[PDB]
Amino acid sequence: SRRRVVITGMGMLSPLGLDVPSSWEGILAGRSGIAPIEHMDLSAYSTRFGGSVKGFNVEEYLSAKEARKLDLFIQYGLAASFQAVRDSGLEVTDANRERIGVSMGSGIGGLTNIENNCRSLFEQGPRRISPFFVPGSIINMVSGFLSIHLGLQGPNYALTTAQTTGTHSIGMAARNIAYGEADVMVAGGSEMAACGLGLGGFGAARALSTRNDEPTRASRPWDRDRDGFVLSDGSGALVLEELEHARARGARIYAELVGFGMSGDAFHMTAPPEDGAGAARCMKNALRDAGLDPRQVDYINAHGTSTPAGDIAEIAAVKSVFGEHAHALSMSSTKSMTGHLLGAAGAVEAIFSVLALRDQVAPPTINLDNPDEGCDLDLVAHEAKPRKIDVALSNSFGFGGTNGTLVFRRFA
Amino acid sequence: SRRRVVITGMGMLSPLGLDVPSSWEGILAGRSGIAPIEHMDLSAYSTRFGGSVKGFNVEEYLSAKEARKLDLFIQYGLAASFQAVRDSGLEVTDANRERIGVSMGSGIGGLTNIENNCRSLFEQGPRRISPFFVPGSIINMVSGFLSIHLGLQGPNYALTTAQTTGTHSIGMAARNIAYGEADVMVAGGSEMAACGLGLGGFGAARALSTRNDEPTRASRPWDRDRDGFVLSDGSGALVLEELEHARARGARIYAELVGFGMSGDAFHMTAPPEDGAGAARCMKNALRDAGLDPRQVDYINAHGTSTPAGDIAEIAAVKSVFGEHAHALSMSSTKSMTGHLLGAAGAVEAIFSVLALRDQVAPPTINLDNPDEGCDLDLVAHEAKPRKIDVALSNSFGFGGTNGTLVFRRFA
Ligand SMILES: NC(=O)c1ccc(NC(=O)[C@@H]2CCCO2)cc1
Ligand SMILES: NC(=O)c1ccc(NC(=O)[C@@H]2CCCO2)cc1
Repeated sequence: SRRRVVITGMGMLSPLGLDVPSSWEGILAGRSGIAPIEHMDLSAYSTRFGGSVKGFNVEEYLSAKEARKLDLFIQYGLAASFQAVRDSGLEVTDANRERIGVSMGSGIGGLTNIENNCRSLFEQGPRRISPFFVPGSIINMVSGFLSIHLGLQGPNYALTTAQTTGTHSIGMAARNIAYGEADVMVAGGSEMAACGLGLGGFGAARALSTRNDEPTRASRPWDRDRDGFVLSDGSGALVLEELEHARARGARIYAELVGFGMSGDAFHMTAPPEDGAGAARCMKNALRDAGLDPRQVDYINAHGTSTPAGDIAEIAAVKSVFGEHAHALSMSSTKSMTGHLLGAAGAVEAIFSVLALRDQVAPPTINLDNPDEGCDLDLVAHEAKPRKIDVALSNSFGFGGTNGTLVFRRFA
Repeated sequence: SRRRVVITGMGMLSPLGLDVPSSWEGILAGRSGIAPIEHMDLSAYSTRFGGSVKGFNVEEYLSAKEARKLDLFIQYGLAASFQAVRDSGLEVTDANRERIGVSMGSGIGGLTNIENNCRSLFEQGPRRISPFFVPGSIINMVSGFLSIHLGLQGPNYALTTAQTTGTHSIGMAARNIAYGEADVMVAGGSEMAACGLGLGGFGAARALSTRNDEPTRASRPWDRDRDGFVLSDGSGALVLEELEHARARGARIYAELVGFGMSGDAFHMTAPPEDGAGAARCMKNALRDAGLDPRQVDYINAHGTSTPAGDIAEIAAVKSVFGEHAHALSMSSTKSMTGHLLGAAGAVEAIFSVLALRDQVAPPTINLDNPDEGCDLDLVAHEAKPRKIDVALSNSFGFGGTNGTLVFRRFA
């Protein structure tokens, strides 16, 4: 019968820092992680900036021998996983290793490695493709490499649901624990799509902000002058643990994961419906799953991508789900500061939602200078808002009309 | 407690045929779908053959214009899914559409599309990249496009667990239904990795058979002269349905899905442990999940990739799990005929396991001319074996040491 699930460890790489506490201090100070991209020549691209991870040292985590074989998205997922496991204080043993699994996902996976090997294939031929090309590029290898290095023999898998990946990964990992398939899961996501194909591909769809001359102002969710999402890199991982397992070992518990929802829009490959009907179905599934009155929701970490249609669909969904309470809760997009970490978005945003509970503060939506038509909720414009938060909701919506919602609450 | 899950529809593209019945006729006849790859200069490659889908007409399913937006692996997953839904006779309505979801995965996803866009990017720069490059290439678009086409509003996600994808997709969809999150799921996998990067990538790892002179003899699971796996394309989809939901509408039920196991080896990035400890744990987990004794298993659809280490690991795992029953069950690798469909392997092999139950016949392991040291089980060498089959297992073992087992039983 269904067990309770708590958060005992968290780990992160983001455009604002190389761990959770540095990232969160940036979030609460309203600091932007967005800057011109330095790692390649973007002069022929319509977008030349994004949220890069700055000064990542893989030799904090892995031998340069192992690290050379792995795409950056895998390096980033392993860094966040290692941080989360250490933060949890969990000791892996012969007695518990079969009950500890991993579900670390990615939206796009090893696009840089595939680009570089494509360059070798076309310029020099197939014999120059890396022997490590496949295991170094495919999305399940965060889960694989983490399991090999820590000795995790529990459920081992990976989700890929585009921009919903991190939220779905955490939710489904919680279901694993809830239903008795594992006692512990490391779950979240990682992304590093800042290569020619990534910036070029999103560029070809005209989905990216082209505010090259003021990158820190590009990501402006619900602002009338928004002109698309900002592409960002990084990773979030959480250690999810059955409640009595966490209590038995004296774990520090950050918060409880009480609700998880999923829905499909069944509308369009890339565009969200204007009314947010799919997002609303998803949130309602999540709140019913958590046994909550919608009026209990104090904080929403929005998907809030800074796209014309996505930002307004989310207002419509929140008004539909919460009615008059939509005017009492606080809703913010941390993507205003971090940009859009795609498959990692839901994982870092789940961590920001847990810290909003820990610290009783709503992170700001920076750059919200002129809220658009109908964007009249408390969107925590400009500056962090200390307030009561018992229940926090984290939303993600992706290509293919795939929606996820996570519901967290304080644990006492 | 938990709801029962039955299979009411199946769909497939394979190297043996463009649907399930034609594929299955090939399987029972011991026919190979392996041939030198056409319309692609493979002179510089150490492997020049594979399992191609022959004569696929996407316009049976999509307009030319919508098909042009989608990588071949998505077209193949949509064909299998459309076939499965049609095979099920399910009528989607406003009363049930929220209860019908999709979990179609891929191991490698849109390599062909990525490859063809690298050409544009390197030669002509980013402005030639297709606007549909991202949504047309990402693994969750089979689930996405199927939900949009059929109006499915249930759980919408995609697994990517390398060669375990199709098995995990079906098992995790079955759980969704068992635990009441959906009444119907369309689940399985698709793969089209026969590009330079696929053939070159596996080739650079020396993972592939190089038996260019006799492609139909290359895939020879447990044969002493095997020299690695054969790369194959295609897709499988199953309609999973809650038992009372299937009975109420008068559905034709192929078989019941009674068990699902997962385990991580935590051993090596690409090689299974010699003793198959991980595959043994996973099968034991699946039998416990089904409430069945090892002695009740009659037929195993092996992973049986024709790699030296993989094939022997599976014999060790089966002897360990099944003890004095190991010789009474029949175990075969249909990869002897189909080659290795990677993330689709588990999907098409779940279909073969279901049809083994329907037709009371163990498919052959073709090319098993000289069983290797210790390969003394009933591996159904050369020809199909009619026999009693009440319980059938389908095993998948993939990169990252990720394992899955499905347990099917006759329904009456
Ligand atoms: N051996 C491990 O499992 C491992 C765990 C954690 C780390 N690093 C951190 O936790 C970071 C380093 C600075 C801030 O936090 C490195 C290795
Ligand atoms: N609005 C409410 O006060 C409320 C209370 C309880 C529930 N449901 C449950 O607690 C269980 C948990 C999974 C579904 O049923 C729903 C709503």
